[PDB]
Amino acid sequence: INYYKDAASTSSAGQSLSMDPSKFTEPVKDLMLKGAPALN
Amino acid sequence: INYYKDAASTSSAGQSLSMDPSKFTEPVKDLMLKGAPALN
Amino acid sequence: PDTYTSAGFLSCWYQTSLILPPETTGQVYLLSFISACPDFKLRLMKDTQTISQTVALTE
Amino acid sequence: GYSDRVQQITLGNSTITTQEAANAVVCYAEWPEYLPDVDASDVNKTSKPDTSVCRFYTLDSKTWTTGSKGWCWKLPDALKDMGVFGQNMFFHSLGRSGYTVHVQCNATKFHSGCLLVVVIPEHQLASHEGGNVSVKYTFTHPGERGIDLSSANEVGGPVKDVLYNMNGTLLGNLLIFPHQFINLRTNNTATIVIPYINSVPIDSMTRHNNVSLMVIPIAPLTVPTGATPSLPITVTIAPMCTEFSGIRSKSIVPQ
Amino acid sequence: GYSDRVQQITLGNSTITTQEAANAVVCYAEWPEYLPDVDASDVNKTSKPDTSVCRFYTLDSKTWTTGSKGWCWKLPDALKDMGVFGQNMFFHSLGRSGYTVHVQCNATKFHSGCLLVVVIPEHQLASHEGGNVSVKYTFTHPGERGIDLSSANEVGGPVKDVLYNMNGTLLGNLLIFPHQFINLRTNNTATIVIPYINSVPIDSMTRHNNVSLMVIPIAPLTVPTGATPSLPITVTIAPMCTEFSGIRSKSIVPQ
Amino acid sequence: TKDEVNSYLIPLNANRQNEQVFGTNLFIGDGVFKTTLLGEIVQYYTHWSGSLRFSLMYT
Amino acid sequence: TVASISSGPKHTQKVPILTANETGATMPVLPSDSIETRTTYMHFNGSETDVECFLGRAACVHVTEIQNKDATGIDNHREAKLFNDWKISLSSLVQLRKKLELFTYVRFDSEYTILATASQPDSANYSSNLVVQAMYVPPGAPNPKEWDDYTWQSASNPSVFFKVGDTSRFSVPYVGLASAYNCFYDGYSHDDAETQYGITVLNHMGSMAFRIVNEHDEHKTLVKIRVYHRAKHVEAWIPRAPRALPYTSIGRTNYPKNTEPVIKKRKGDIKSY
Amino acid sequence: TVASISSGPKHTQKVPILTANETGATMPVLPSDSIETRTTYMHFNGSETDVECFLGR
Ligand SMILES: Cc1cc(CCCCCCCOc2ccc(C3=N[C@@H](C)CO3)cc2)on1
Repeated sequence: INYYKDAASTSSAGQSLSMDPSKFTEPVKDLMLKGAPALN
Repeated sequence: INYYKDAASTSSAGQSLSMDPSKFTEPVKDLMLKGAPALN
Repeated sequence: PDTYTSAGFLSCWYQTSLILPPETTGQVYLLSFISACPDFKLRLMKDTQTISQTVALTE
Repeated sequence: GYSDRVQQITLGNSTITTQEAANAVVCYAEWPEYLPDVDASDVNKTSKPDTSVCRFYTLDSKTWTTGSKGWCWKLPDALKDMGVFGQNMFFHSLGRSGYTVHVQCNATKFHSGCLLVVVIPEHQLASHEGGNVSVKYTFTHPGERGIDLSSANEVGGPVKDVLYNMNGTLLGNLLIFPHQFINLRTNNTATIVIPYINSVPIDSMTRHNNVSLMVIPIAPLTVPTGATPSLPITVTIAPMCTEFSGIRSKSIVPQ
Repeated sequence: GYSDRVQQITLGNSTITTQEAANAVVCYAEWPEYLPDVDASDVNKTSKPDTSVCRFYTLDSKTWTTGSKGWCWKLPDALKDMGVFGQNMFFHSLGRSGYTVHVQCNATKFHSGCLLVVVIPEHQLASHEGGNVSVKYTFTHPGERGIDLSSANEVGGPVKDVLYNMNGTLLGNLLIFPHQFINLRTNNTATIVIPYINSVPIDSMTRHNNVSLMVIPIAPLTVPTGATPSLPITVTIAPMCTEFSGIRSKSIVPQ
Repeated sequence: TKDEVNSYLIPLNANRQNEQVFGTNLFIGDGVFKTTLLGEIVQYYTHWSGSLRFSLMYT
Repeated sequence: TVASISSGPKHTQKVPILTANETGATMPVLPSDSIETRTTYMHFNGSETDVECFLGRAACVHVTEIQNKDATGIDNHREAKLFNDWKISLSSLVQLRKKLELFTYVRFDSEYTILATASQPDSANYSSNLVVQAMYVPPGAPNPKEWDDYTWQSASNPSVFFKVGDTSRFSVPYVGLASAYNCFYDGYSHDDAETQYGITVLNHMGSMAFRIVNEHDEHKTLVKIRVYHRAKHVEAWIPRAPRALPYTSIGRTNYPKNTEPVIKKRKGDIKSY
Repeated sequence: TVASISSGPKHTQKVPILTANETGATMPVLPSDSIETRTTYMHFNGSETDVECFLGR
């Protein structure tokens, strides 16, 4: 129950439960498959 | 009504109403019947 | 660092040996990295020993 | 014609027969079983030597005399040197096991005496010094010899006072732990099956013992007239469902 | 992008990667497998330590120099002291095993040299004395050290003459045995998978070795100018599908 | 003795056989690990569990 | 539910009262196996003997004390009680300890209540109003050195601010590393020849730090902190023999030497009533 | 959720542990690519490492 009118006044947000490290761990242009050779 | 998000914050648990003394009072391998001889 | 809770050691040795081509000399180096597997769990947040201060900063 | 009385336990390449048993206890009514995946944490596949480790090792014999106070063995320590069980133990980082314990003591229908055979999960001993003196490692790792409660206090060792279970509790209440009596007039062996009991799924076999087996004379031994005044007590123990994990170099432990 | 050239073998808790392989040989086109019942004789259930014995042990390294004649290891001897494999070995009456052998030797594109890596089932050695002099036990059980074909004749030892394979046959014909070459210009490792080969279903691991692994320089090592004139050769071997049976007291063997 | 680009480099010697390249314990919250991003984040939490990935790139 | 059924005379070959205790069992014998009984009902459920109930009331687990005074020229705040600190534990005081050690492993959430009262033992014009700040300093995180260190910023560490005279209350989930807390541990932290034995090595929970936020007034004020702990969501395994001798140390089983006989001696014979 | 799957011996031409870090990627290698593993579950969600939680006290 929100007792207040504005959105800033609500409690903390709830877990992204998004999670996708590939923008950080695999930003390569041509896709690399694990097990296939790195450099062909 | 829980007012809080986490489970630790809820009140005391409610009675097991489990109760089974046999693990402590009769841990024998071959079942003993009351009234039958203890050692055959 | 907890004892009971300790995780082991990591070592590295020559299996055969490094061999340089002719006209080449000296030491070669390895770079080493560390990252966590997707396996990983971290819990119970606290304050880091890695940063402290003695007076408030100002502009 | 089956009696509670006669029994055969075959485990590995070794068999025990008793013709004068008094049933058998299975701690907490649970039988040893391997470690389920749902309970697993370490990702390593474990090693299950099976029949080469799950057989019966008979420890060296003790001698019950009228002055005996009782003996105490720790597990897996007592077996730290038995065959391949022991090797596996020093060579893996983690291991887990249940046991069948068979304590033997026969006499005649003229003797009297009664031993308590009890298994205590997590038996943390007390220092006889009091205060917060610790009990050094060696002292709680007697090996197959076990601890002799009628031996003298030593320094860095535990207290050996029987009315207090080596920890500040009374002998009389040890009966809350899985146990069985050997009453010369009834019984000649005691058998207890121990499931693996711990707060972690697998642990180190050398830094932590998870049960102490204790044999304590309670009704003093009384032999017939002009009989030799003593009887030997033998303890035979078999690891069961053993699993080892995290193999490597081979632990080096104090002393 | 798979090449015959790069490979990974993971066995137990140990992994090997080679980026310059030349395929791998599987002796007689058969892969190690356990002992089927139809072939069994001993009635004992066997013990299969699995991952604690089926991992890769790297023996101590050798040094190929221009004067090297070749080295010879026997199996299971070479592993008689590796971890739990070895313990199991001394503790059971009978055992059986296949192996993955990985021989390693890297150099540069200016070196030349070529080693023959061969596995000989039942390699009965000859006495250098001639006649019917025997080859004493110790001499055919060098352990991880193996036999160094450029060492001197010793008394009670085998002959170490390379053009004769240590038995009266010519080096040139060793190619009828499963083998692979390491030619610095091509190759940097050799890998052979050995199935268990015997005339009995299971045997003693101490009185009989069932293969000798032999590494022999054939085209002499030639290093680039002002290079150090030698290369190390390393042998890593992993028991696979090992089974032990007839556990007991623990063999005591000469020397 | 003072932070330098050189403490990232593990040296290798040509022609040594059998010998040891480096050694370290695995207290990820201390010692070598401590300034790495992994080490640095682990320090915001009290407990960790999981697999680590250690890689070496040859130069 | 019947507490006793009706039962009459017996002349059988079936004797439920003869057993063999050597077996380790306690055979479930009832009044009606050996006397003639009448029906009676239980009228009772055994509600208040549930382990949740037994361990579920607040017990005092710790009393500490800190003072508000001029820190000018104090070389060791910790030592002046300018801010004490406590090594969270649940066995320093014994009423609750004997209760928990009836079990080997125990698992529960904790609810803490902290009461703080002030004392002014020497001449003050008044009673000041102080705010206490208790911080959770788990192991690995900077521990406070002065009563007003950067540590107290507590940007990542839970802290509660309440007033002296009031009470603070919050609840912490089960923070154990294993599946349960060990009430006992017959092990070491490693196979060292001289390492400590016991659980001391296992309940590495860390400590909790208290301080007054207020600067100093002209008089000095003693604030005494009492921490209460209530187990909620309790789970207990493997019952053990109750503690008979007195305790000597946090975390060891050790009892004092030349202790006194714990079993009351009869004033009379075995035959005495 | 599985934290580790069961995996056994390997003798392949497909080597997941050899990579080229020069590319800038961190290849997602797991215990089961280089040792033999057993199944285990995560039992955990990563709740307390959410940025809302990290900056939210
Ligand atoms: C502000 C503020 C302060 C705190 C404290 C957090 C609580 C941490 C304590 C965790 C529980 O500690 C223990 C210690 C020991 C035992 C225990 N020892 C054995 C006898 C049995 O149980 C159980 C819990 O949190 N926020």
